[PDB]
Amino acid sequence: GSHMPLGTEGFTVIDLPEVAPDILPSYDRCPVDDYMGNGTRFKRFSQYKLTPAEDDTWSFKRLPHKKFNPVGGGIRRVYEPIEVDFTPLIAEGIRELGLDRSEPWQINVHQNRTRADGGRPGPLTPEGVHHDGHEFVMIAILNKVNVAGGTTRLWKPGADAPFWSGTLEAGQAVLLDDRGLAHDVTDVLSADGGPGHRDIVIIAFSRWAEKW
Repeated sequence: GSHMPLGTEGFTVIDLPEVAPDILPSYDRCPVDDYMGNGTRFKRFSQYKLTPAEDDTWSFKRLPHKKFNPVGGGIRRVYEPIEVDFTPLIAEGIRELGLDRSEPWQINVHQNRTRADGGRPGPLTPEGVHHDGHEFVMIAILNKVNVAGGTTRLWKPGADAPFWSGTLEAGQAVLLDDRGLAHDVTDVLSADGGPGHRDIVIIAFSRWAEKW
């Protein structure tokens, strides 16, 4: 519905509050992502457990950073922790989502910089259209210097084309039903052939008990 947190279509775009002065410079100290992006992505990562507390507050706690042939399991990436405070942006997501207070939540925070340059685009979703595997996903654009591209696109499952497309700018975020909608994003491109970058933070919401 039109009054529901994600509107009629399962997503909404919002303006962000001003962020603290140490946040944008911290992107300069994000190490290169060795798992993806051919040297164009730089990333830090932190996770939080979010627990409903006194009144209508949320308590959070930041999470800490085989002898046989396994039959099943997972392979995970290892990234350095985030060094700054994105909990104000988590707070924005909590309000906008009307996050359900009946149980605690896992909050995954990806601080991502993608660099582009002449003849060297910065891929964001080389795998194409996908789900992140969470209930809700928030993508907040914090800084864009000398770039084009980076167009977020939302897809109905099974559809041949996106039903919504938007090139978010610094100061905007999109929040999306990461189950009902899939997504991809067009490459980040150098705006004038010179170096450029696009600084974002992805904040993913899943019920704690569903992942632990």
